[PDB]
Amino acid sequence: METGKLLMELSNLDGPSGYETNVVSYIKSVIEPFVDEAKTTRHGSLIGYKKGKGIGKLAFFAHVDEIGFVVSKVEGQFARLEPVYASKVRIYTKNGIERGVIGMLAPHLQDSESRKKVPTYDEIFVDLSLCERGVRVGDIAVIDQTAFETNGKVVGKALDNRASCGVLVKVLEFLKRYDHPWDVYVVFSVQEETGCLGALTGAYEINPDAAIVMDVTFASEPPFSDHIELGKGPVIGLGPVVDRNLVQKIIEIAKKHNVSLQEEAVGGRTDFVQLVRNGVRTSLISIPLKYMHTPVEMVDPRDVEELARLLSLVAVELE
Repeated sequence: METGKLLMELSNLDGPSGYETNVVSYIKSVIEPFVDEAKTTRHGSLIGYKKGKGIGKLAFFAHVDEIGFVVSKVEGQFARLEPVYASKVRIYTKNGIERGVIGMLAPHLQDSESRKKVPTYDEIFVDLSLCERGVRVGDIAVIDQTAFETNGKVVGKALDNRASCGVLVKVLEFLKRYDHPWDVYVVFSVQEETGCLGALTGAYEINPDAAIVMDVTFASEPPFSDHIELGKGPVIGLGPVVDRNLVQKIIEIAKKHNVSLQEEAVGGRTDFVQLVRNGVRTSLISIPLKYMHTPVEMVDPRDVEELARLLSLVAVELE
């Protein structure tokens, strides 16, 4: 489908850490027509496999979860939430989804006694007198946000991981046009995996020859000057963990195919621990995102598509 629509659908799905099944079920269905096979790990990660001519194995990785909260305590009319920023939340209960606003009290004229029962400033809570029916200890909540498009951008929750999922879905779609030499493994990792290599090996016992890890970025950390912009392209990480020679080969492919790129000295929000230990040459590439960690993260769908175009070209021309 259109990249903007794919991103809105990925953003709207709920897959808080530990409960990413529905998001994986959606990705499994959209990538099906573009892979030779797709396997799930025991933790719930999904690996799409697209056979090439067998010259080597290239692995692309992306996280899939989003923030969530669990009801840890129900005292009086206030339910306390603990993480597994946020204002509107939707909570999965035995009766369906209940919607509420973190820290909002139901209309009440407080007095010195009622004031004592109101949760302390730091606690995350919802006022149960505002719900339709119960909420119980153990119920899970996620941010209640409907994605939207504004001026060519997509705004919605969880794009810090879902935009990368969108890039990998588009790479598989684009690879259908080529007789690419590399065998490609696309990995959508859930929270409970040990690392990027552990997710991949939960499905295929292989050692990739090259790996590209997806991430998102925007602000630079001191001492660098902020310069990333939405729409100016995917951001090449140039930190000490990346294989700079593999990175230069990717840059040369982008140059030949007119893929506009941006760069950052380090990058990365580690996922590279296993890869480095196993000698996998790795590259970090990020999608520019604004309003990081809020319900209204914003990405440019063109950066997403251009990254997927570049990654499909890497599978065709690398080495």
